[PDB]
Amino acid sequence: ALFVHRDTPKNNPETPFDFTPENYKRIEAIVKNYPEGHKAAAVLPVLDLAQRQNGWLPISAMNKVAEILQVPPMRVYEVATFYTMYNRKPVGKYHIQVCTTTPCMLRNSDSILEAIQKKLGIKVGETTPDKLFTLIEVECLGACVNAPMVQINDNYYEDLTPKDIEEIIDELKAGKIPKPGPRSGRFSCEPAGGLTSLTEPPKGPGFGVQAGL
Amino acid sequence: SNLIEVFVDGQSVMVEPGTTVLQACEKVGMQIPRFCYHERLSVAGNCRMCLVEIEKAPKVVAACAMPVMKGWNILTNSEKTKKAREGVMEFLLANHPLDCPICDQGGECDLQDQSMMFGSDRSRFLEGKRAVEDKNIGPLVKTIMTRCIQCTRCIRFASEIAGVDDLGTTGRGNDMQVGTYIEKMFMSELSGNIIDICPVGALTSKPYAFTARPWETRKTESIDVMDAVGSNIVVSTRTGEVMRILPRMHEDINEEWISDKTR
Amino acid sequence: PFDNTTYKNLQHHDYSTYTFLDLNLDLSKFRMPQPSSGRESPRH
Amino acid sequence: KTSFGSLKDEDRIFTNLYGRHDWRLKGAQSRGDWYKTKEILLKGPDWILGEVKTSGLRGRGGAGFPTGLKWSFMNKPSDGRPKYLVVNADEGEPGTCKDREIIRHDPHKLVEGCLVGGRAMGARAAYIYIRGEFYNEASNLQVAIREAYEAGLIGKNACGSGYDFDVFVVRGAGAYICGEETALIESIEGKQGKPRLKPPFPADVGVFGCPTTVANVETVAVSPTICRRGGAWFASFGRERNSGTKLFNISGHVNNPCTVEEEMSVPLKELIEKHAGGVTGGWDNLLAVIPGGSSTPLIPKSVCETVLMDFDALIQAQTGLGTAAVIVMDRSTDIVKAIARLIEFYKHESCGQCTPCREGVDWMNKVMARFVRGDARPAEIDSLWEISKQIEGHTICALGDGAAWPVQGLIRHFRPELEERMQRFAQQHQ
Ligand SMILES: Cc1cc2nc3c(=O)[nH]c(=O)nc-3n(C[C@H](O)[C@H](O)[C@H](O)COP(=O)(O)O)c2cc1C
Ligand code: SF4
Ligand code: SF4
Ligand code: SF4
Ligand code: FES
Ligand code: FES
Ligand SMILES: [K+]
Repeated sequence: ALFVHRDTPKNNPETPFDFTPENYKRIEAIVKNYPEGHKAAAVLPVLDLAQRQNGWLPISAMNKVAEILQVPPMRVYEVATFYTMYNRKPVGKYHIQVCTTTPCMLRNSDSILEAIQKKLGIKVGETTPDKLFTLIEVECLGACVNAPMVQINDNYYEDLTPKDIEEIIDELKAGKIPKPGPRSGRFSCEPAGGLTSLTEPPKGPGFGVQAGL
Repeated sequence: SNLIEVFVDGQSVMVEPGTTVLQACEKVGMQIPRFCYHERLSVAGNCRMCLVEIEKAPKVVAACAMPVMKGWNILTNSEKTKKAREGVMEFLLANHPLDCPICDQGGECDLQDQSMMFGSDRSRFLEGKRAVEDKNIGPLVKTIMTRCIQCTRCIRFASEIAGVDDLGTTGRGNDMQVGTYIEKMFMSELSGNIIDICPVGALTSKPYAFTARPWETRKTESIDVMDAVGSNIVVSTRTGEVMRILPRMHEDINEEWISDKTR
Repeated sequence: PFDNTTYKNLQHHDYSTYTFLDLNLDLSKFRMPQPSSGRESPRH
Repeated sequence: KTSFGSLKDEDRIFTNLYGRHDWRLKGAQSRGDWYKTKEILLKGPDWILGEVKTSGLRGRGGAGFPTGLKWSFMNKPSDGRPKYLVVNADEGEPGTCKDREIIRHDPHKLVEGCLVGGRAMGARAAYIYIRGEFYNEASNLQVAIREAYEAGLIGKNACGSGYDFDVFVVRGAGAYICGEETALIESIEGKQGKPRLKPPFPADVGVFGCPTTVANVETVAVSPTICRRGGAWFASFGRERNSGTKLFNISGHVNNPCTVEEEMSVPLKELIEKHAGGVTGGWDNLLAVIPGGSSTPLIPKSVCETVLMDFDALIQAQTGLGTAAVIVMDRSTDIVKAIARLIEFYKHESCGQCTPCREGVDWMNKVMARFVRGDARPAEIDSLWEISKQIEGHTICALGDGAAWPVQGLIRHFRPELEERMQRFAQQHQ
């Protein structure tokens, strides 16, 4: 929750970080996406790649990203503290992100937050003592008609009730992986009482095309 | 030539293309209130104190960054220009600490002076203020980041003039903090000039700290001898004793900077 | 046949943590050479 | 046409909106995408920009600027620097979840829109700035872009027209301010997503200092359909200067929260009662509706009875159309708590660059948090009005406007609820 750093014995500039060689080839592919002379444009994807490899960002992933892109380390520290996905503390293995903005709050995301809390025994911001779950409270995740919903490390679990999210936490404690979708009957975003549109077969190529084209 | 004509409060003035609104008002002798604009740094546009009305335009423009068009009438003393200035001064003083008596910037503060000139005279702020953790950047610059008004003259100085690239903003929103993010010791040869261009008491001189106060000092315009550049300096004395050294502007030598040995 | 009752986007149930980056690495060859500003960085 | 709405499936641009068909290339070609694309590319930039100007397309991002007039700012001879189309796929707006549906379910339509819109402005490549939380959607779009490269549709000699056009995907990292066009440009360049001042406009100095148009997913994805079906077809829908179809997100307190495509100038009551299954508890249970996502001011049930869901009817209704993300609120809602949670969003999603939003959105969060409990006096309502008017029109970008407008809508339509909240606070805590 702090935006200054202090060198702890588990987070210091001599904490061992290095990319795997297949991640060096991934960083080559990332840096080739941007124009020559603008290698600093790959600060966000390579830092996300370092977080995906390591689970979180020590201050050696930031220094390695500054070392392999030839940018100042302060200009990587700015990006790492600005964006709210870069975990500068070690988070749990399943990082649960409950949305509590107004379209999810109106559809009772507080009951889901309370269900996750009394299932895990933690509160907002805490990590479980076995380092499996970190429950934080996030802003709008962009799945608003599927409210209420959480995100667990990559995956959107949508249309949730307390029973649905407790079943998800059960099968995440069981070592399995759940299916990322709406936990009600519907599939992605349609009206739940059947399709109110797009029931007819779509037309295909050549339909309605103007002349001379 | 290709000089275009702009009007500043009706007064006609011929400016070069690419001239900002602030420089157009300067050419008729009106100094627009600024906090993040500095004529030797890059333009930031992020304090919004220079907001001025152009007439027949339903929006104030940031005069430090806005290039003039032909035939603009700049209204530096209009009603909504003054409302913009009072609002921005209100937001700057919303979270600013009540530290003026214990502050070395008191009496020589931009925030005090153009709060007296352009701000309102009382507060509507009824909440708790933020308080920022203090940083440590060496034995020269006393750092009290609660007074920081986030104008980024730090960062533009250390980036473009000192060439160090080690100050920056961490965080986001009202919790945005200026610093090095680590326990780093900002020791340049020009590092004491961030005390000059900080408009507030956030970066003060640690050797000078608490000893004097600007209204009681005598300004003796003198010359550096610590090298062969010959930087023009002000030797401020108080009751027969030298208190600190400040630069003089001299465009051909030291433009308005001095080194840390000099300072 | 025409089907409208199944959800055809079932491929993202198998995406790993490196799916995006491996697709970038696979697309690294299909692209045009990037334009250069003439210098190596704006600090060069 | 005096009555709008009731849009048929032959006129829906976004077929396979619901994921009910194959999103891949063999599905997208069988629904109409990538048809006669070489003939669109070979008719030049000016024909395509004329078909976008004639169609009356406005920007779907929330500003609503005329899209053909916007894209013709790039229709200018090169000066050595490349040109870049940039697709705004951030979509951090509360209520808004439609570009997720376009990218997740119709990705080749977005790729063909990138190709057509980049040919129209002479762009070298396309950088799609997708939301970093949309990881499955990003890999979904990446499989589609690999399918469009391997079919020769983009890349070297795109669609066989002698045009070289790359399409990139840049993932964000969790900041709502990176949906603003200049801050998105700053985030592609590898910095903090902090907006630029204008001038320079992105068509002069944009991403990497090149000429650049930033455009929404939806206004890019409809452009091949506007080219194929014609501009007059797309301009036959909605009112004049409000032309076309639109994805509407109805969420909140409705029975069936949904993404739906619908004609532009549809009534809001018809949209809710036709595609969403009504307000929970009937239309008489309606309290307020935020019409277009969080940046637009709310309008109460008396305004929502006859309002039309395009730009002009909502601007005259002292609100905005925005992203057209309909948040529906019933009479069982603490509306001051909802607007306070929305202002809490706007201070946790604000890049902190300039003074009015950085200081005043936090100070509005503090005043709204006291208004929820009632720990206030009725002079502070007008005080909060003047604070919101000091933020509006004074910031660098429009997150200050978008954080001032909900406060203004709440005060303007619900001053009595604030007053009775505070006076019952006074008569039970003193
Ligand atoms: C705070 C803020 C957030 C924005 N977020 C988005 C967004 O998520 N998606 C989007 O398309 N436009 C967003 N915009 C609007 C863009 O600035 C811009 O208008 C748009 O992306 C491109 O123009 P267009 O509407 O013609 O597509 C946002 C604007 C602001 C001020
Ligand atoms: S910096 Fe200026 S306004 Fe702030 S406490 Fe010091 S003298 Fe007062
Ligand atoms: S410390 Fe001073 S110069 Fe630096 S950003 Fe803050 S107010 Fe500006
Ligand atoms: S309005 Fe808010 S989010 Fe935008 S540049 Fe200013 S402080 Fe940043
Ligand atoms: S409000 Fe929770 S996802 Fe948008
Ligand atoms: S002086 Fe122009 S905005 Fe700071
Ligand atoms: K100072």
